[PDB]
Amino acid sequence: AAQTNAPWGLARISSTSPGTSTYYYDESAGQGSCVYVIDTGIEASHPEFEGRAQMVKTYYYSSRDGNGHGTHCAGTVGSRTYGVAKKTQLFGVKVLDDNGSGQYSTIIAGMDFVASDKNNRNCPKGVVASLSLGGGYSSSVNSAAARLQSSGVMVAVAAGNNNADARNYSPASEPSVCTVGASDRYDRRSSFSNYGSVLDIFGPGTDILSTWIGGSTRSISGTSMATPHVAGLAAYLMTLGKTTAASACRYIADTANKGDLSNIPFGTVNLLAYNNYQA
Repeated sequence: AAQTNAPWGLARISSTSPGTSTYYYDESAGQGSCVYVIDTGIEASHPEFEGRAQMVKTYYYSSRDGNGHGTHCAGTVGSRTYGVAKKTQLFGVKVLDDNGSGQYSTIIAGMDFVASDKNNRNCPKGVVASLSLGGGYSSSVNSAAARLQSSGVMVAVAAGNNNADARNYSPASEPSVCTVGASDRYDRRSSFSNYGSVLDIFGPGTDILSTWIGGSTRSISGTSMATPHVAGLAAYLMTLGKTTAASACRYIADTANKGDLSNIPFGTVNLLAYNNYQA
């Protein structure tokens, strides 16, 4: 399938070259997979989600996304126009308040929630969790992400926006999850993207158009935007049967575009997420 005039990041993940604007992908499109977006919520009524999004948990007075961040990330995972995996099921877990903040204890509870809640959902092709959040190093946050991964969920986490080594941030520094850095439309490391040995992969993160609250759209930047590209890619590849939750991060790294990014520091992988779809 071909989506013309797609956001640059979608075109990038199906291309061996920057500078194109059509997204190519197998029509299965993540059907039968599920992606949990652990964030500020999801505006499930947005027409771009086509009824495939729902809120499953909140730790606050509402499950509504009063911020936009979670709706944007969910849109990159799976919206009809802005999403990688256009037929996946999206489940929102609101661990972040409407200012975008959340206590680590609530974030941990949300991760353990997903590990159990997947047993209440129909995801025959597999389960992914996208975590566009983080703070300073915490062994307990890392351990919660490790448990979620161990339970059979492909966990993708943002590397962070500190232009620093991700070793000092959590859950970015957890070895067993997929830590995602950000790139721009010219295949440069995004100026804010963290780096370091713990990164597994880069995805599009600068000037990413997606859904926003109020039935709207907007373009924003961050490793929070790169993470859902990778989460959606994992769901898409799992639906195709090319990988599993336990090995999807390594498979994405194996099949990535290699050595094409600039300003990647010595000791950080030079790998850009790529679906290897051949029309």
